[PDB]
Amino acid sequence: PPRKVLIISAGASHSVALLSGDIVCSWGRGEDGQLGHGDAEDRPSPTQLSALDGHQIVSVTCGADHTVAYSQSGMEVYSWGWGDFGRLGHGNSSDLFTPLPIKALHGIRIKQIACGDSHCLAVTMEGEVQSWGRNQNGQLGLGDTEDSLVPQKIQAFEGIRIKMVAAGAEHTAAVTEDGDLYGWGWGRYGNLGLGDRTDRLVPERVTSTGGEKMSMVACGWRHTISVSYSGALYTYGWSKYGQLGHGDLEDHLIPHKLEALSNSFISQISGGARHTMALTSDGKLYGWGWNKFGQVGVGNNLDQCSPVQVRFPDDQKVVQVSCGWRHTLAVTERNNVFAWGRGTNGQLGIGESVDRNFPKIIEALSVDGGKSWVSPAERYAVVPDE
Amino acid sequence: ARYEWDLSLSTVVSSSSSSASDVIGAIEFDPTDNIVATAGISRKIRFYGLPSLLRNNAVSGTGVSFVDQATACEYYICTPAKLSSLRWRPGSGGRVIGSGDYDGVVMEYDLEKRTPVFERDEHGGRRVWSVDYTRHGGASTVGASGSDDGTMQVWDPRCPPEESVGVVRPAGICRSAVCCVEFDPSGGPAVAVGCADRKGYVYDIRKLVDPALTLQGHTKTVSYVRFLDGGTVVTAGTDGCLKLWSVEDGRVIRTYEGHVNNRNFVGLSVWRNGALFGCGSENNRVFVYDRRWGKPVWVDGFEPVGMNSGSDKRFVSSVCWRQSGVDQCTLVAGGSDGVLQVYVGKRL
Repeated sequence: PPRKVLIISAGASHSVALLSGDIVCSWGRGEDGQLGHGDAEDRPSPTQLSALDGHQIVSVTCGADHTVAYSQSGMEVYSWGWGDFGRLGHGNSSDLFTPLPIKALHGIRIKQIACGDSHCLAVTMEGEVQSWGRNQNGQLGLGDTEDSLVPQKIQAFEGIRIKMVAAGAEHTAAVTEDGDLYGWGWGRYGNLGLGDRTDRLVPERVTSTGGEKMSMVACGWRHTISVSYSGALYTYGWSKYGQLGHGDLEDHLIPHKLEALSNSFISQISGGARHTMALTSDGKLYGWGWNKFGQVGVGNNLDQCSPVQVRFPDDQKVVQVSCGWRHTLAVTERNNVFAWGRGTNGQLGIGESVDRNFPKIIEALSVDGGKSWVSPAERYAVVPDE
Repeated sequence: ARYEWDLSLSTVVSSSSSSASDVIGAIEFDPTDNIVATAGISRKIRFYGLPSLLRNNAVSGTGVSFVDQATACEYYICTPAKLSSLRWRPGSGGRVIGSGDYDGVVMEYDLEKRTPVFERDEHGGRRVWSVDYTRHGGASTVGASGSDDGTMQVWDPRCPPEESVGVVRPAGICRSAVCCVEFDPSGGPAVAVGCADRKGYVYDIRKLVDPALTLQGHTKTVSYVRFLDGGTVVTAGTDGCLKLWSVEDGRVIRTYEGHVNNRNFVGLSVWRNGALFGCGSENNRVFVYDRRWGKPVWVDGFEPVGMNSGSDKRFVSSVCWRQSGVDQCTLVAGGSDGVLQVYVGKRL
């Protein structure tokens, strides 16, 4: 009996999953250390991350070229991969090819980790938020633009219990337990939801939410998605690739409700670099946005500016979805895992280096059918040899 | 063998601050030769105003000037992927710079707005090793990219990026990687490529269907090709040598040896006015050859403070001459640790 897949996460060019028995596996691009196997090799099939066996890992999250995992029992957070700007949180900017504990987070009750492209945030059980990494557009919410190589508390949230956060390329969004929506960081293309093009160095409340309380949020390179207590889905930011999903390519500087999904109750959302996924209460998966590599999953390579249901064998319901930069992963009710989109580095996990534009089952995970440092000269600027 | 140049280390740019890997894979001058752009593993295109860098940080006598990165770097652009290559786009007045990267993507950035203006992803996600543009074309300029997918593709940066003005697969059946692409800098029709089938090729950009000139003699991958003039090109191979070739008959004129290069891209730049060839070396050296002799005329071995430690053998990973020099030359070298080494030369 295959282990149940508990968590899937997609990065820029890699994929990570957590299986029952707290087994972590990882696949796709490995040249930056993001797979955590102690080498710089790509992996075309899901590969067990042995260094975390027995650590009671309960959560995994992909950034772009880095990965974070944490253990609630061990009260330990681990990070690895590309380390520039302090995104790994260890007080330096060094690459890591094996997981290392984030010492600053030891013994802290962590409820969630969000990984932007070059910054990370942790939400505690008490609803506080700590952030680290790149801060050039204020995306750490610390009130400056200095990068932080270690986690730092967002003081602006004191007295405000945070339910969850999400991180894009250079911006961050959050929802409170009370249902308030917040945005900060890079705001040039409207993706903060505040009505202007100005960045924010601290969290700023979205004052125009249609009068609804927001339950969830997710981010991409230039867009943001939120879901209301009613189950209504809102998108905002840039839509050159149709990632806002409103039928046009128009900008939106404030949250804009996606009318074509008012039929449905949205239970989960995920944001890719330029595409978007929404999971209904029924287990229907809708995707839209950038589709050059097939990452919308609807059988072609044309961008989609309106939601299109992603189809699965026997219409099995989807229970989890995760977008990367250029690929998408999903878990179904039958404990099957599917992947689609760009696969050049093996990140679809089907033993290939090819793109796919409709969902493809990851046989290794589905019921149905070592060194901390690698010298850059072995993994960068290597002349092709033959 | 004549030693005609007093070429000396003037300036070293280094970072106190960051432990991130910072191999420099590309170094290029803008069309005025006032600006140097660098890029590599660290996903940052950095820009330096070179005359002002040297003038504002000068030291007394013959000493070397050491400048911190934060002081030296005017600004930089964060990119989504590791960079293999850079080239300023002619005819844009120094406003646009192109890059190739490890995601197989060619980007163009407008430096007046600091925004991306061109994005092309047509190599199947296979790494782009090299980018260049035709010279003296004005409005007819075209770009080209060479990639691990075994193609050189030619594209018009004014058209939709999905389009293509031409595509060649020089290595043929095995589809070996195209590691370098270079247009004739004087504006003639030749475009040279270097491939992992151990050969270079010279095509006619006006008519890519016409049979290529084959440059055969290397025993390993051709990592670089650069023009000396309309009639000659220089290749580098990971057989540890450079080779000078006649574009008219494809014969090897001379082979240049002495440096160490069996694995990495270490840079190749040809100072056309001086007929001097510069390259890096895997034993942490910068080499300069004169066209006339197969033995190097000059080597430098700068070692940054604290290099000895660490088990990582530092090497010189990129070089670039200032082409407009005639009576003065300038050679910029980039280390596998992100350190820049600026050499200035006058006749002896």
